[PDB]
Amino acid sequence: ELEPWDLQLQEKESQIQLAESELSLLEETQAKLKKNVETLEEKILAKKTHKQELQDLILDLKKKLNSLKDERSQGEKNFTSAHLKLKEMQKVLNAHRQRAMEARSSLSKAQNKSKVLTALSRLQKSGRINGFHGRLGDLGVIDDSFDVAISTACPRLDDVVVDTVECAQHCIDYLRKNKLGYARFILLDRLRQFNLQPISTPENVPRLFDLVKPKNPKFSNAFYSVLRDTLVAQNLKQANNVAYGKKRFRVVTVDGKLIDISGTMSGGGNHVAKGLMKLKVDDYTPEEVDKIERELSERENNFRVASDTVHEMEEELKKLRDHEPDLESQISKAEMEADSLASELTLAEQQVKEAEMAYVKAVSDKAQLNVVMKNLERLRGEYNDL
Amino acid sequence: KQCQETCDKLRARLVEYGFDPSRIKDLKQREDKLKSHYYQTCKNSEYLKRRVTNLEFNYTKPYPNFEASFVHGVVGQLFQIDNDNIRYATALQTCAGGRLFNVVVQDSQTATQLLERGRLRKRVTIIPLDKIYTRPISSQVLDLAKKIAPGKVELAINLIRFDESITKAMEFIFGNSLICEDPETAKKITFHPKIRARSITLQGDVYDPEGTLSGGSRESLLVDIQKYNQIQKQIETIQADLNHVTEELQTQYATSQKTKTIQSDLNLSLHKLDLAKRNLDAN
Repeated sequence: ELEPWDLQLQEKESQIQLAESELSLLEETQAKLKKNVETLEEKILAKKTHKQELQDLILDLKKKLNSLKDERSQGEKNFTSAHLKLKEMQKVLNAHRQRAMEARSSLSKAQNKSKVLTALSRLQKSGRINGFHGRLGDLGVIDDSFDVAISTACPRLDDVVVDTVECAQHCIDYLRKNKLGYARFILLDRLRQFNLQPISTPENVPRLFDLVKPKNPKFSNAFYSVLRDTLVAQNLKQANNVAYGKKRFRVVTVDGKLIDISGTMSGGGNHVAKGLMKLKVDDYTPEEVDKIERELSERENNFRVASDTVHEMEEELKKLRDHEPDLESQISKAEMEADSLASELTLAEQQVKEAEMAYVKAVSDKAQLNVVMKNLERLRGEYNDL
Repeated sequence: KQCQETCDKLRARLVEYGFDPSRIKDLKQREDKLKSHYYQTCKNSEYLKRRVTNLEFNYTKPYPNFEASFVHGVVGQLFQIDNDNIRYATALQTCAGGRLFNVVVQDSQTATQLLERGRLRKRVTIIPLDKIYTRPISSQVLDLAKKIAPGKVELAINLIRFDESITKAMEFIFGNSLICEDPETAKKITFHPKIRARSITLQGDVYDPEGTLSGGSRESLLVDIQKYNQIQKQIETIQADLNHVTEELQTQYATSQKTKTIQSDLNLSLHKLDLAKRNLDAN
């Protein structure tokens, strides 16, 4: 004794709050357990929504893959069929390449002759040379019966026969200075002196030389320089006679095949030479050839394209190749997650049942609530009547 | 626990079966770049293939028991020139002439077969390795040619390279020409009492000891041929480089078809490494 009065009220005022709060806490613990049952219903809602989101992915992917498959097996059958058409196109292109070179080669061979001789003439007509005789093939006449055999045995009939080893060379220079053509020269001086006398021919098959009438016997040696024991067989009595008699020979089959002394065996396809001896030619035209060298360019390019478009077919199928396992992994990860989700869901739908039973229990029991409730008013009065 | 063990037991069962994902992957990395080198090389060569046409011999097999290893090829693709020696192309090309496109066969019979029962699209000359003969220019004559014109004469066969298996065909084509720096040299060698040999002017002219002299206005064929031959080998390489890989990869599928079971089971097994690791989140 003796306590004041202002101090005397706070003595019990405090006592209220030490329960007024103990009430407030019992209300919080109540409002927490209701939250769980309310956050858990939130999660379980989001998971139900996620799980529906995956089942949308999977359907999208399973559609994409199962479609890409149908496109793969279709893109293959097209690559297979197209690559075939390419090889055909390639074969045919090669064919035309061959013919193009032939047609060009031969029109060039012609144009050489028609260019050297035109210019070699003009040369000797100005007098700038003497001793130019011209193409040996126009320096002897033969029986039309052998026109082919001679032409394909002795392509040297296109040589130029001259005297001076230097007048050959006087011509060569003229040809360079103006770019006129190239030529070969049979030099009469340095030319070996041959026995143009009759030989004994095996199987009585004649020698090409004899069938030849030179315009002047001043050329009769030359004609033996090109042809010499060059026999004229027919339909392959040659491989028996030529390849080995006592003496080896050089025979032309009448239609045009050739076995040379060397062992050479030359057989054609569908061309034989004609007209190298005096006895509408198969000539091309610098437009006919121009027309073939024109279309080859097309066929060459239509190849360059068709090859590119096939290449790109291959690259595209490579992409599809590099997807069928990528889609199929994503489709696997979703199903693999979706199963993991539906596992987290059933574990949550048992946590709601448990937090809900914790809540109900704490609402169906008001023991401590009634207790703290009385003492709060009992002091509100004790304070009020003290 | 049983999680990292069930997986490992199936995982190490894949290595014993010979399947590995990191390999099969690494192969397609190559193959994809080898198919696109093959295509690239070829594409870049087609220009050249147009000018080198006569290098190709087309024949249909005459008989089912006809040896195809009796046809050696076209001359043009049967000898090569060292780079040093390129400057002699034009020579060598002239020296050979048309014989560049001759076909070399094992024996005279094979020639006759090709000619008749072979369906030849266009005319071909055929050098039969067992019938050809040429008197080759001797030691002594080449030795004399070298003294008459030092460092300016060479036997054309000495400027090329070829496998001994076809020696006789090269001997036939080249073994009897002297290549010479200049007309002056040619003249001198060819027309000389003890050395009567064919001579080819470096610039493409020919002095033949038989009253023959070529000449007149004209890098050409024999060069593109050499270039084409190179490229065509480079390609054979790749096609074989690739083929090796492909079979190495195509075989690496049989082990990945044992994946049809063990990987078809490890996939749902590598699953539960998390299925259980999830639950081990404590409560």
